[PDB]
Amino acid sequence: VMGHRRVHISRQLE
Amino acid sequence: RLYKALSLLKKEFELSKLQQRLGREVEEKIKQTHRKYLLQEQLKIIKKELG
Amino acid sequence: MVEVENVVHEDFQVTEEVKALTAEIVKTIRDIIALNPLYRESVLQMMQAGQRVVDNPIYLSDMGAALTGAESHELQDVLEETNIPKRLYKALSLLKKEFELSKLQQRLGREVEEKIKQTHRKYLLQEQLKIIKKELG
Amino acid sequence: RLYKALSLLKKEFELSKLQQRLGREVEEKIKQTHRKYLLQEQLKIIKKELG
Amino acid sequence: RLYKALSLLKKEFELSKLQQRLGREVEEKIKQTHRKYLLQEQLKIIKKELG
Amino acid sequence: RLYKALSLLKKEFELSKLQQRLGREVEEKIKQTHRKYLLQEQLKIIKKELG
Amino acid sequence: HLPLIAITRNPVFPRFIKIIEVKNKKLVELLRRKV
Amino acid sequence: HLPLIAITRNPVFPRFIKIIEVKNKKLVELLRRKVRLAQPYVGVFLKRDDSNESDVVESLDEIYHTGTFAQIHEMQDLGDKLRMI
Repeated sequence: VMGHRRVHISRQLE
Repeated sequence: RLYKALSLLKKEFELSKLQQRLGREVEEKIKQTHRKYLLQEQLKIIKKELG
Repeated sequence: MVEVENVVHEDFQVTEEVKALTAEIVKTIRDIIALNPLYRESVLQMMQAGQRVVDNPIYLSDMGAALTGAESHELQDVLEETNIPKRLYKALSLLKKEFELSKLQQRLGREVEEKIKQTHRKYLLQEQLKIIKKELG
Repeated sequence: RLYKALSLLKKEFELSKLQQRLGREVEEKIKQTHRKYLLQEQLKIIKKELG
Repeated sequence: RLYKALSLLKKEFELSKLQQRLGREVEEKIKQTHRKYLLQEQLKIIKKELG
Repeated sequence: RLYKALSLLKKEFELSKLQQRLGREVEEKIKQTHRKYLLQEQLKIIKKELG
Repeated sequence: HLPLIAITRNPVFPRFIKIIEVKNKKLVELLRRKV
Repeated sequence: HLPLIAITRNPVFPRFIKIIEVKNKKLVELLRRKVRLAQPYVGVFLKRDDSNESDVVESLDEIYHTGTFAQIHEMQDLGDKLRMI
């Protein structure tokens, strides 16, 4: 595994 | 975030600095044991290889 | 015979700087297996401190003390310790005690070997001298 | 100057190659020494085994 | 284009030939220096010896 | 398919078994060669290296 | 729309190569569904 | 309430697999007398100063009070008759 594209989903439950 | 990463570097470095200094003092308190203990260790090393 | 599971293991609630000493114990152990190769390194690869699968650090300190060459009575002395930092401190003192003898052995071997190279090498120079005069008349 | 800088480089080249040829000749003479003893040592062992 | 390549090869080989011959004559004119210089060198190398 | 593969594993293993046994018996008939021939080989080895 | 991975105590700092070795074998079926 | 095992110069560090090989055959009889149990177990001790085989069977204080109980794994006996783990 590697860190390439960060993201912060507003709501993982949906 | 750069300042928080710096302050985390200061705190973590103070922990590693105080840890290396405490460990150096513990090492010196083991070094307080006399050089006779080291030469006696060599004397048993001689006897261990005398057999 | 009466018995009881006296597996004492007291430890403070705050577990942050108490693993800092673990970093030195694994590091010295790495250098004992690197400077004094006894066992295969693959078992060290299997257990790594950043996996957090070491649910029993005290067993890790016992496994690291197993590498120690200390006298059996000294192992009983490490078992006499009841405080956790104190037993860690004796296993560490035993590690340094093996480290001194070992590094003394290595320095003696590199010193004796270099003494042998110092012996023969100047003979190699004289070996050039006798030959050069042999064929120059 | 170019002819002189090359003549210098050759002047260092002759002494260098002389030292290397000599050192290899010296080491082969060591091997011609000891190896024949290794044949004589094999002789001794085969004699010691039988005969 | 073939014949041009053989002509160019003839030129380039004539140039390499004159370069090789001129160097063989310069090297011989540096070999006019006596062998006494070489043995004098080896005398000096005797003088500069660890031991 | 498992039965045809099993019977073929049996028949091939019978081939390697009969071949090992014919070769073991033929080796036993070479083994019939007297030990004197072996010690005579060693005895020859001596004079082979005595010159 | 894939199930959350079992990190199982494995930080992966950004732009830092890292290896994952979960103990459950169920994830290998997900691994064979992503090929 | 078992006779003390004869370590016979065989340290067993904690959490480190080990083998034991006493020359005496009496322990094999003790191992065969514990095979029938549904939960076989064995103890592990260490020897005190001045080892003496004649005292280990005479007095029971030569072995340390400390013990490291553990379950038996499997017998081997490739060359010797008592190669317990």
